[PDB]
Amino acid sequence: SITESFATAIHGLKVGHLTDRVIQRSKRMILDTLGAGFLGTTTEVFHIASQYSKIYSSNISSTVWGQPDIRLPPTYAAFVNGVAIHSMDFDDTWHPATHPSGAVLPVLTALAEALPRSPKFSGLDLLLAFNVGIEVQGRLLHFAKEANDMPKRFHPPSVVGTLGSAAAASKFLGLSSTKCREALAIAVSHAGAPMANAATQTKPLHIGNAAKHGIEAAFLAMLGLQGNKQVLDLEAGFGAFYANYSPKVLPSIASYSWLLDQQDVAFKRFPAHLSTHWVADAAASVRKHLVAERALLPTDYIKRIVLRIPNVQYVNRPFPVSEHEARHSFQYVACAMLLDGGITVPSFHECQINRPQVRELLSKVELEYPPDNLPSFNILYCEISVTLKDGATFTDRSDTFYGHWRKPLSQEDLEEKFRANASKMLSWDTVESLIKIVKNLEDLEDCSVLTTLLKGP
Amino acid sequence: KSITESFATAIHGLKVGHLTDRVIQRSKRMILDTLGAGFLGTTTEVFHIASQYSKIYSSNISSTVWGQPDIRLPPTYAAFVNGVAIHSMDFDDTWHPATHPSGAVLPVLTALAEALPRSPKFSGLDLLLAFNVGIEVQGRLLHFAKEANDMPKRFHPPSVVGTLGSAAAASKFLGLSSTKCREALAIAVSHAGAPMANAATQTKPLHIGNAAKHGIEAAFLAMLGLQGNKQVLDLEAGFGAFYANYSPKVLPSIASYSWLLDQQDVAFKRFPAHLSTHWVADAAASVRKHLVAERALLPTDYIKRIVLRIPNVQYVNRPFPVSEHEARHSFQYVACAMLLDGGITVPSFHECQINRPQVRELLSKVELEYPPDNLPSFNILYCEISVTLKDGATFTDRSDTFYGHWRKPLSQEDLEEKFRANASKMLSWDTVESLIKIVKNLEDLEDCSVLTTLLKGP
Ligand code: NA
Ligand code: NA
Ligand code: NA
Ligand code: NA
Ligand code: NA
Ligand code: NA
Repeated sequence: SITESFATAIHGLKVGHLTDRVIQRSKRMILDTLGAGFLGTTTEVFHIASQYSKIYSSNISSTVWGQPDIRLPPTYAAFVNGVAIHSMDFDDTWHPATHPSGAVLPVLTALAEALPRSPKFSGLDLLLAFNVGIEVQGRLLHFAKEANDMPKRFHPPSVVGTLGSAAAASKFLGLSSTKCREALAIAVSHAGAPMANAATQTKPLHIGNAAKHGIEAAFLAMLGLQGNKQVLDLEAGFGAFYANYSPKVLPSIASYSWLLDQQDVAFKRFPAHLSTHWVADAAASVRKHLVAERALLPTDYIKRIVLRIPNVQYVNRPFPVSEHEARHSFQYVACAMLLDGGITVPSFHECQINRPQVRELLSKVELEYPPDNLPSFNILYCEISVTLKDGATFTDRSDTFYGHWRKPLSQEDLEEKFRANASKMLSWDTVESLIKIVKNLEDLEDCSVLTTLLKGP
Repeated sequence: KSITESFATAIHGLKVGHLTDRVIQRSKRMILDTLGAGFLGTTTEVFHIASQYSKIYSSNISSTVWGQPDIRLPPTYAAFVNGVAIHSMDFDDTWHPATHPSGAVLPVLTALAEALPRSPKFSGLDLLLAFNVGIEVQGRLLHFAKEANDMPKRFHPPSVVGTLGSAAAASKFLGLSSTKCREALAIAVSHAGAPMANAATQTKPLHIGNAAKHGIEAAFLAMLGLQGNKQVLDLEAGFGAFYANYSPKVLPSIASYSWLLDQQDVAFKRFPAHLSTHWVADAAASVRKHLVAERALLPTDYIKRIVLRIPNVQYVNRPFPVSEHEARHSFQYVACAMLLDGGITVPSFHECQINRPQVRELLSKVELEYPPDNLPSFNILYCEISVTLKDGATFTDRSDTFYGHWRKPLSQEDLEEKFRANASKMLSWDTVESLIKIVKNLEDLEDCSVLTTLLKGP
C-alpha cells in the first residue's frame, strides 16, 4: 500500500542514505528557518501564542527560541517557535507549494531538548530526521497536480506539514514502521486548515499547529493508538484535502532519491508572499526609467500601473490595511517598491502600508492575467507596465528573483539575512556561533550544544 | 451583516430568557445520556491512552477527569479526555442532520465550570444556556449543506461542526464580546475537519475529544486577542472547504429566536454502535423471533442466505470485521450477532465475541442489497432483512424506526436506566442517583459545583 510505503521509508531511512547535496540544502534551510523564528519572536502573534501556551507546564520541557524564561512542554514549544517562524511569512518555500522547514525544525529542536536519546542525538541524527520530514511533505504534495499551483481550499502547510512533523517526530522517537504508520493516520485527523485565514493573524498558527499536532500524533502512536492502516490510499482519508487525488508509492529504500536533491527551496529577501517577490523584482527594474538620475519617483506623473500576474486571488488586495494583508498584496509590494526603491521588514508596518502616497499609487493599479502566466512558483512571472501622464509607457518582466531556486541566495547572503533577523534577540557571539554550528552541522556530536545556544542571549 | 457576524451576534446575545421549556427538556436528556456514555467510556483503552498522554500537562487551573479522582488536568485536556470517553464506544447521541452534538459541548462546559469558578456562581440555567448555544451553532452549520442530511463522504461531521460548537460554548462561558465570539469561530475553523477514514478505527473518538479541546483553545486565543477572517463562514475557501455544496445562511435575530432542538430531537442509542445498525438490529431481532417461533433458527448451519436491504453507507459495509471499532461500523456483524445471540450488548463488540467461528459462519452468508428508496439519511433509511434456510423457507422482517430514534424516543425511565447501567461501572449507586436527580432538575440548580463535584466519583 501507499501508506505502508511511507511508514517503511520513515522507519528505514538511515544516515547513510543522506547525500552531500541534501545535507547542504537542509543546512541552508535550518539556518534560514532559525532566523525567521528569532525575528518572529518580536511579533504580536508570537506573544499571543506564548501567552496561551504558558498556561501549560511539564517536567518534560523545552525552550522557546531566544526566551530563556519560557519553558514549555515540547508540543507547545514547537507550537510557539513554529508560530514565530511563520509569523511574518518570511520562512522558506518549496515546489510544489508549501513552507516545509517551519513544520519540522521546531519539532526536532523541542524533542532533542526534552527527551534525551541513547546514543545522544547528534547533528547527523538531526539532519536525518529533518530530511525525512521534508521528504514526506514533498511526496504528499506530488499526490496531486493541484498542489503544483496556488491553493484554493486548504492551506498546504496545515495538510502536508502536519504529516511531515509526525514523520520527523516518529524518526526522532525511533518508532517501528507499524507505529510510524499509526502516527501518519493519527496526524491525518489533525490536518487541514482552510485558506480563509491566510492574510490574517491566524495564518502563522497553521505552521505552529502542524508542528504541534505532528508531535501529538507521534506521541499517541508511541502509546499504542491506532488509526486507518490505508489512510494515504483513500479518497476519504488524506485524499479529503485534495480535489483530484492521485497518490503513489514511495521509492524503495534501496538507492533512495530525495526530492530536495532535484528541487531546491526558495528563500525570501523580504517578509511577504513568495509571488510578490516577482512583483518586487520587476518594479525595482522598471523604476530606473522613472527616476532617471533623480532617485525620486514622479508619483504625480504616473497615470496607470499594470501588473500582469497569475490569477492568485488571496494575493489580490488593492488596499491592504493590516500587515498580514499587505504581505498578501501584489499591489502594495509593487507600489511600495516604486515609491521607496526597496522592500524591507518595516515596509509591512501599518504606518507604511497606509501612507497617503502609497494609497495614491494603489488607486492607479490594474491587474491583467496573461494566459501563459500559470499560478505555480515554478512557472509564473510578473510583467509591470507604468504609463505616465504624457502617454509614455515603460515595461519590465521578471521571470525570477534573487532567492528563488533558479537564482539561489549565496551562503554569504543567507548568513547576512540570518544576522539581520537574529540580532534583534541574540548577541553577536551567539549569532556567529549558530552560523558556524549550522554550517558544519553534520560534525556536531551533541545537539544540546545547538539547543542551548538557541535560548540566548 | 454577514453570516459570520450573525453567528457571533447570536452566541453573545442569547440569554436564559430565550430558552424554551422544550429545549430545556431535550437538553437535560442529552446531558444525562452523554454523562453516562462518558462514564462508561472511561473503561476503554482509547480513554486510557488519551489520559496517559494528557497527564504530562499541568496548569494552575484544573478540572476533573470523569470518574477518576486521581487525575486532574488543564480544562483543555480534561475536555479532550472526557470527550474521548464520550465517543470511545460510538454510544453517544446523534442528531439530524448527522452528527454527535453533545460530546463536543458538555465536557467543555463541565471542565470550564470547575476550572474557572465564577461569582455570581455558574447556575444550572447558565449551563443550559451555554450548552444549548453550542448545540444550536452545530445544527445551523449542518444546515449549510443538503449533503449533511446524508451520511458523510469526506469529513467526519463532529470534527467540522463540533469544533465550532465547542468554540461557541466556551465563548459563552467566558463572556466574550460579540467580536471575540466571531474571532473564536474563525480560529476554530483552522482547527476543524478530520477525514472520514479514521472512522471504524481507534482514532475516531479523538474527533470528538479534539472538537471539545480545540474549541476551548480557539476561545482562549480569541480572548487573548488573536484575529482571523471576519467572514470565515461566508466563504467557500473558509468553512465551505469542508462541504461539497456550501449554502450558508444568516441566523435569525435574537429578538425572535427559535432553537433547532425545538423542532428536531436527538436519537439515543441502545447499544454502542453506528446509529444505522440500530435499524438492522431491530429488524434482525424480529426475524429471529419469527425463526424461533417456527423452530427454524437452530441449527445455525441451516441458514443458507441472509440479505440486508440497507442504505448505501459504505463505511458501515464491513463483511468481515475483526476489531471492536470495525464491528461497531458493520451492518453485517450487528445482524449476525443479533441472530446468533438474541440481543446486542456492550460485550457484543469485544473481539472474542466478534471472531467466534459461529459468527464468521453467519457473516459468510450475508449479502447487501441497496434499494433505491433507502436513502442514506437517518430521517429516511430503513432495514429489511431476509433469512433463507436450506429447505428454501424465507423469513423477512423490517424496521422503519427503532426505539431510541427521535420518532420513537426513549422514555425518561428507560433513558435513566441506560444511564444507571453505563455509570454504575465507575460510580456508586448513591452518586448515580444524585446525578439523575440533579440533571432532571438542572434549571433549579444554583451552583454547578454541586454537579461537577459529583462527576469526580465515587
Ligand atoms: Na487547496
Ligand atoms: Na479528494
Ligand atoms: Na489594462
Ligand atoms: Na482539519
Ligand atoms: Na466546498
Ligand atoms: Na419489524
